[PDB]
Amino acid sequence: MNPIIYTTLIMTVMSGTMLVMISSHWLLIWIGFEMNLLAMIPVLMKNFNPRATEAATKYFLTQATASMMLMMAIIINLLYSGQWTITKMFNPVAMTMMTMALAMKLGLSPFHFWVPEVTQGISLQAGLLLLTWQKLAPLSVLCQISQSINPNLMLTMAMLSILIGGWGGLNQTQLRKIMAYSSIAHMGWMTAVLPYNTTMTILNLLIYITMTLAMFMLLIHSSATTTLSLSHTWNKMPVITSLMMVTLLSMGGLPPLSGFMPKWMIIQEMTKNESIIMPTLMAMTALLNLYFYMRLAYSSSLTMFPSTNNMKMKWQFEHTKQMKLLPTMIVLSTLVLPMTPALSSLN
Amino acid sequence: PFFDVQKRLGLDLDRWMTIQSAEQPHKIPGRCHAFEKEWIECAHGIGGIRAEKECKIEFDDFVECLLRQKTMKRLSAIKRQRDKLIKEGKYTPPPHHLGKEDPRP
Amino acid sequence: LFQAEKDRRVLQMLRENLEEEAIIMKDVPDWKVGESVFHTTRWVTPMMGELYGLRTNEEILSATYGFIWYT
Amino acid sequence: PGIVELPTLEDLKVQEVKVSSSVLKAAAHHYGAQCDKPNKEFMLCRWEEKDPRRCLEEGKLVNQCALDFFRQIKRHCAEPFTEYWTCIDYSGLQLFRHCRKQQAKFDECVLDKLGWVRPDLGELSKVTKVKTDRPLPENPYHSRARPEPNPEAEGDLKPAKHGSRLFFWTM
Amino acid sequence: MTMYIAFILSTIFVIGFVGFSSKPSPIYGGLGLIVSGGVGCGIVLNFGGSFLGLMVFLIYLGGMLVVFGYTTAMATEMYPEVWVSNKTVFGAFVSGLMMEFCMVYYALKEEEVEIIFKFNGLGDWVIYDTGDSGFFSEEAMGIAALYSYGTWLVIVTGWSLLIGVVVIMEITRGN
Amino acid sequence: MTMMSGRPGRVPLQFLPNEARSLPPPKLTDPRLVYMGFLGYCSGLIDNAIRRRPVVSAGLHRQLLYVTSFVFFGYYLLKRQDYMYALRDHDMFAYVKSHPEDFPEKDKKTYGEILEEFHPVR
Amino acid sequence: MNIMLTLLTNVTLASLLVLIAFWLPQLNAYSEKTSPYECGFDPMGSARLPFSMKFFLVAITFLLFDLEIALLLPLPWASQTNNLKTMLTMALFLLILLAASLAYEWTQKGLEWAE
Amino acid sequence: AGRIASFLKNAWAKEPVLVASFAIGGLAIILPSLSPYTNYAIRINRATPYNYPVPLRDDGNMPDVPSHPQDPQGPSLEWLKNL
Amino acid sequence: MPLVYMNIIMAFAIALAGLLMYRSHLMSSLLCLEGMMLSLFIMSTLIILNTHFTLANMMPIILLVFAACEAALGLSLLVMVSNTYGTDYVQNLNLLQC
Ligand SMILES: CCCCCCCCCCCCCCCCCC(=O)OC[C@H](COP(=O)([O-])OCC(O)COP(=O)([O-])OC[C@@H](COC(=O)CCCCCCCCCCCCCCCCC)OC(=O)CCCCCCCCCCCCCCCCC)OC(=O)CCCCCCCCCCCCCCCCC
Ligand SMILES: CCCCCCCCCCCCCCCCC[C@@H](O)O[C@H](CO[C@H](O)CCCCCCCCCCCCCCC)COP(=O)(O)OCC[N+](C)(C)C
Ligand SMILES: CCCCCCCCCCCCCCCCC[C@@H](O)O[C@H](CO[C@H](O)CCCCCCCCCCCCCCC)COP(=O)(O)OCC[N+](C)(C)C
Ligand SMILES: CCCCCCCCCCCCCCCCC[C@@H](O)O[C@H](CO[C@H](O)CCCCCCCCCCCCCCC)COP(=O)(O)OCC[N+](C)(C)C
Ligand SMILES: CCCCCCCC/C=C\CCCCCCCC(=O)O[C@H](COC(=O)CCCCCCC/C=C/CCCCCCCC)COP(=O)(O)OCCN
Repeated sequence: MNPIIYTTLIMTVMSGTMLVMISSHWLLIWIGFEMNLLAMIPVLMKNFNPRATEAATKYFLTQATASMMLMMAIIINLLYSGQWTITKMFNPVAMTMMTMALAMKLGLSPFHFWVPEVTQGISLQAGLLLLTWQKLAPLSVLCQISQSINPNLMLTMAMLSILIGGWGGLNQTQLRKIMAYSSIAHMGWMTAVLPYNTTMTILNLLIYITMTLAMFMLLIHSSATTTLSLSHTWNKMPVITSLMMVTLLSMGGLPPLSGFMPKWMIIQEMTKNESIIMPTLMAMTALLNLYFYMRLAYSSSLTMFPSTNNMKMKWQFEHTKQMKLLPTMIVLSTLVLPMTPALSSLN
Repeated sequence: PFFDVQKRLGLDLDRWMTIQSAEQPHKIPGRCHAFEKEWIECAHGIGGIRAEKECKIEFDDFVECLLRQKTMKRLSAIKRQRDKLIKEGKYTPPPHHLGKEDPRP
Repeated sequence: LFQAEKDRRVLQMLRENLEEEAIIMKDVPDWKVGESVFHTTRWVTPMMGELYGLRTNEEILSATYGFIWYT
Repeated sequence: PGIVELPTLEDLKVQEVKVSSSVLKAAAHHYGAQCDKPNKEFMLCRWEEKDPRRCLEEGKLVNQCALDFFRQIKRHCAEPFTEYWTCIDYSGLQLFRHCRKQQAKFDECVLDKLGWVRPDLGELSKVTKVKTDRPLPENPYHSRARPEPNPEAEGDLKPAKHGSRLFFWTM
Repeated sequence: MTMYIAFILSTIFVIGFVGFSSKPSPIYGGLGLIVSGGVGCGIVLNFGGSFLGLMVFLIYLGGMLVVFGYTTAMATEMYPEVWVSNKTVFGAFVSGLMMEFCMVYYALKEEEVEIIFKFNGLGDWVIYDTGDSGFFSEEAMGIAALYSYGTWLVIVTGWSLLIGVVVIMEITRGN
Repeated sequence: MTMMSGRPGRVPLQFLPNEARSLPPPKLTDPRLVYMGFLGYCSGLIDNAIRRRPVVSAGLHRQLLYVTSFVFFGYYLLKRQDYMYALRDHDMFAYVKSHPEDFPEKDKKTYGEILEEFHPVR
Repeated sequence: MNIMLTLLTNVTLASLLVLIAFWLPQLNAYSEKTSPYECGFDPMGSARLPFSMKFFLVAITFLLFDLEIALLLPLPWASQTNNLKTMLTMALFLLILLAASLAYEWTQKGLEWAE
Repeated sequence: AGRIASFLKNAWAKEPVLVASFAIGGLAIILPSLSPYTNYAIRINRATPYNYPVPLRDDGNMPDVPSHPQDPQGPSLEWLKNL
Repeated sequence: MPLVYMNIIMAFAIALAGLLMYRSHLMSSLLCLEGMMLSLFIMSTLIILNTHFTLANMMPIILLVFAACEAALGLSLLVMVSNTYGTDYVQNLNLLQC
């Protein structure tokens, strides 16, 4: 694919997301979603390798079904009140339809099935895009209509996402599927606090995005897509494995690392609304994510796996293209907790 | 989330089409222009939480204009009572309700 | 002139409907004759179910589809 | 929530203008020039009151003025007018363009019989002013009292007392 | 209840939807979608939407033609299925017809609420406007306002169509 | 829910309203600014480590740019955070003042008049 | 109503013609007569086997180009607006983008049939 | 100055259809911006009375508003009949 | 709500159920997608015509445009899948698991 065509398709994806986030008309939000999907399909197929065709087909079917449901919710809302502005969704049936459509777009359980498959089917750069930039538009729409979201349905889907991400990640040796299940669990954490405080949702989204960018850039630097391939990195770049272990610890929510800040900030918020059992279940369920991060840390950094003879050749060559924002990403994803009160700048 | 660039720049990308009481071509009005105008002027500036309670009368009138549920209920009741009165035969509807009227210009 | 005649025609049809309503629903438990459905007291344009509700199907078909079906 | 007030069948009685559409179109320009004042008074009442029940007398005066206009036309020369509106009425679109000789004859009769001057292109579509003694309605929409707004933000901005006050943070 | 024209058209619309949703051979699915498109055009015409109905019928006919061409190439299935050639397709078709009939019966004689609201029938002629004015078409004026009011819509739609051409040519490249 | 997005008089994308100039700016020796600079320095060290350069002394211009960028961004971030907290306190105090019936001043008894249950430890 | 009558009349006339065509003459149908025609010899495979489309990309492009004419058709009514400059700018913009898409497909060999 | 002439000659020899299309499209783009009749077209569109002109309540100090359609005040369409 | 509105809504629900229940062909599912788009067009047009929302009359046309972009997209994918398997059956899309 031509570099100019790639650049214009990336611009179209970000333009669809921006159109969703700056529009006050439901039709323009739907158009932004349509444009985003249209430009996103070829990005997943940049390398042909028919698994990418399967991933793109599954992604297209899921997103198009969600778009159809979204348009129906819009039309029902218009029918019961001649309103096109994005507001508290005067009709409840339309509100349920939109909640389900946005959950399907995000990949919340039980609409989560497509995420591991699509992430495994595409390249690491496409997975980075899909797991970071694609979450903004549905979450931005959900934040605008949060005052009308049925808490029961959203909290059920959030708990299901946390549980299913934690359980699904345990059985994975492929790194991309591990990232997908982590994404599902973090999505559940994001949407659990949305009906109570959208600033906490934005804070969790930002912290998750920086941690995910760090992890994906680290997996790009050492071209590993499996556990056994990542177990060879210590014999070529020990620093990369050390930073990967620290980032994995942060994603597990361990203090005093950055990943502890969202959960800590969410539980507290949920307690001010007299929600006690729910945060306790979510906090105990996140230990599954911690476990399957710790297993990867064991395989890649805390122990030394056997290597191969040809790795000696690789000792003579340096990484040519460098990611400039990787050091900032690692620092922001680990050493940021003391600056927690800065979250007030998000509201 | 919502980045209000239209408000910051005064651009009006899509706000012209949000409501039906907003500057139609050839000044063609919506079916419920007055009701929506009244509801909007009631609910302006007081917030959604206050508007949902204090402008409920205007919004209910606007919804009645939009869907006409009460009007259909009333007409259905009237026609049902008329059918009951005619089936046993003590109504005899007037000639101008049967087609024997003298029309006016 | 057309507006004046239209106003008189609509008002007369509404009045005839009201007079027939006063007779049809004489013995309905708590039916208030001529009761509006809107909280407001301003004029509201009739719905054509309010004007041709008590009339034959021919004039209803005319008033509804005569212009569309005319070719 | 209230009884809809309706006029009686007597109050809606009026002497009808029972001419056909082609007859009205043949005389449309002269009629618009001659009966302009009552027509504009009725239209101003209609667009200001937003209620047909409040402008019935103006409509009756409109009908009366139209009747006088047609009475004058019938009394002075009805043959040229009939010849004009017949050719107008033949056309399926009722085109002025196809009756220019009959229109000329009618105009020449009414110019000397009554002094009537046919309005030029652009005149009947002007926005005009109307002198009326009818008071301007105060609340035509029958609006309710608008709810009071949330009060205001007043005063100066001082630093937060003891900082953010978030858990152990002292700033 | 007057001439039942709108109700009959809507029922045929639903029947065509059931026909192509039972998923027989895509030839017959295209036929069912064409029938639904024509009937929906009729429905929209019965409400004063001449341009919109004709427009959607014209668009669908063209779209279906491409689908037929693609079906003959990639969805051929040596023994193509009709609605009575398989128990699954016939069962889905009968289920759709029965559900449509049950819903109509529940909403017709009585006034039942299925999901959102209820219905008594009364014919769709009740909710019309009575508006008597105009030397133009309101629908045509609203559609033509796209080039004066909807500049933003034209911009985004044109960019999307150009991107769609680029996108299809990228996807079908292969290599 | 969003608590202060719809605050009246708010400019959409300002990041620093005019009224914020009424507040004392953070000192340049603010420990939070020092932590911002420390984060920049750590980013520079990690950049040296990944690029396989002498970590402590490889690029002094690059490390200086890292520290300077972090401090520069952190200063405005601290200003916005302080302004937002001041706004929260201002609104809370105003709302308490304007709703006296909801925050009634209560005369407090002394511990010589309050009867607390005694629970022996035995 | 008149168009519905016209459609019913046309369909009825065509169906009646089919009925007379199938019920008036004498039919002698045997297996050899009704067999498929392939120039005197039996077909090798089925006619329901896949048939390759060499113009598939042009066929897909036809959908977008067909929606563009739906976008362009309200132009006679759009030419009556007061903001003539804006309407003309948007109409020319739409046509220019259509022409640019056609040019892009042409230059990248999108109009050539597959071999 | 000399390259464009050779390119145009080759295009006219090989693809006259494309040359004609580009010339006609360029003329369609440029000419409306240089024509004095575009303003006249806008004025003609503005002169068409699709809706009723609602009269104004005479407050007493609007000299430019007519009191009768045939009064000299108000917009004039004399420029149109001579066009 | 009149009977026409619930008939259109029922058509949408039927088309959604048809999409969500795959048989074998991807083309059948794409036809269900087009049917959902058509039901949305009819519903929105009926609402806009009934309420005389003049500007919104341009909305359904736009809705048609992005319908085609979805069809042309889907058809494109159907080509590529076919080129891999000689068949548009959805059972062949099973290289990636959960
Ligand atoms: C609440 C506040 C907080 C807000 C938070 C916001 C969200 C936070 C972040 C969200 C998540 C971020 C995820 C990033 C996705 C990255 C994906 C990617 O590109 O590949 C991964 C990439 C792959 O690495 P690689 O393997 O080494 O690269 C190999 C190549 O890909 C091999 O491929 P190649 O050979 O083809 O190489 C081509 C290469 C080389 O590129 C070139 O050669 C350049 C040539 C120029 C081509 C000319 C094109 C011009 C014509 C096209 C016109 C299109 C118009 C469209 C508009 C239509 C309008 C309707 O180009 C690229 O690789 C990608 C180009 C990227 C272009 C980006 C343009 C942005 C578009 C913005 C649109 C918005 C407009 C306004 C909208 C208005 C509404 C309508 O890795 C990274 O890039 C590292 C990650 C960096 C991400 C950024 C980190 C966070 C951001 C920090 C910055 C500050 C942000 C806040 C700013 C606030 C405002 C000031
Ligand atoms: C891991 C830590 C987070 C890293 C995030 C990226 C860091 C780089 C900084 C990003 C630069 C962009 C922000 C500065 C440009 C000006 C911003 C301005 O234009 O926008 C304002 C917005 O300003 C931003 O919100 C402030 C950005 C500050 C981000 C830092 C907060 C991080 C949380 C605390 C963790 C500590 C990390 C500190 C750094 C080490 C307008 O506000 P408003 O339109 O009305 O609200 C929008 C949201 N609403 C409507 C839904 C309410
Ligand atoms: C130009 C367009 C407009 C035309 C307007 C007229 C429309 C005409 C309708 C079109 C059909 C034309 C067909 C003409 C021949 C008739 C064929 C058939 O009807 O006759 C037999 C019908 O008879 C059946 O065998 C059964 C007869 C009785 C059983 C059912 C009928 C019950 C009706 C009661 C009859 C009792 C007396 C009624 C007095 C009114 C079937 O014979 P069959 O061999 O297959 O077909 C080949 C006909 N051949 C021989 C001429 C070649
Ligand atoms: C600040 C951002 C600039 C850089 C970022 C670019 C990203 C945006 C893409 C293009 C921005 C242009 C959109 C601006 C909105 C247009 C509407 C507004 O500007 O007014 C219109 C002005 O539009 C004019 O036609 C000129 C602007 C059209 C520009 C031509 C198209 C160029 C767009 C190219 C970028 C899009 C993506 C790439 C496509 C190739 C019409 O005004 P008017 O009709 O008086 O009054 C209407 C109200 N009435 C009806 C009540 C009377
Ligand atoms: C400035 C306004 C422009 C916008 C308006 C245009 C309206 C519509 C016209 C554009 C439609 C799209 C056209 C597609 C472009 C075709 C590109 C192409 O690939 O053409 C090549 C051919 O190469 C060319 O492009 C043709 C020559 C260059 C283009 C035409 C001339 C460029 C413009 C000339 C007119 C400019 C003004 C006239 C000058 C007047 C004299 C002073 C095709 O050749 P093959 O198919 O490979 O042949 C195989 C069989 N042998």
